[PDB]
Amino acid sequence: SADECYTNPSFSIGSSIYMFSQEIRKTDCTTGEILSIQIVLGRIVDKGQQG
Amino acid sequence: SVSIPAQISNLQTKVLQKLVYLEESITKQCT
Amino acid sequence: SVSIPAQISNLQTKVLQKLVYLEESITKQCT
Repeated sequence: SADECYTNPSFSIGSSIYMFSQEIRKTDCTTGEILSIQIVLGRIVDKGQQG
Repeated sequence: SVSIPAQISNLQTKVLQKLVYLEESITKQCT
Repeated sequence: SVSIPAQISNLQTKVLQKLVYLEESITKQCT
């Protein structure tokens, strides 16, 4: 969506799990409406890639 | 469909070339 | 996403280091 802006990321790594959070604002990215706040929990793994 | 196939194919490549080095190493060292 | 990738990466590690020991073994034994 071109009318959606992802900002104010927050990222932290624990022992194997990570927490990630992002805000979605409407258009302005600074003073625009908050449409949602999304939090993701997951792990850091080796998938056969370089990193 | 994508990620696992990639992980396995990378394994195959790495192992086979290591085996190649051993084959050459034996020939050179044991002659 | 988690368990299988772990199983394969562990396989890769074990095999590669065994191949390393063989490489050294050949060099030492055949000289």
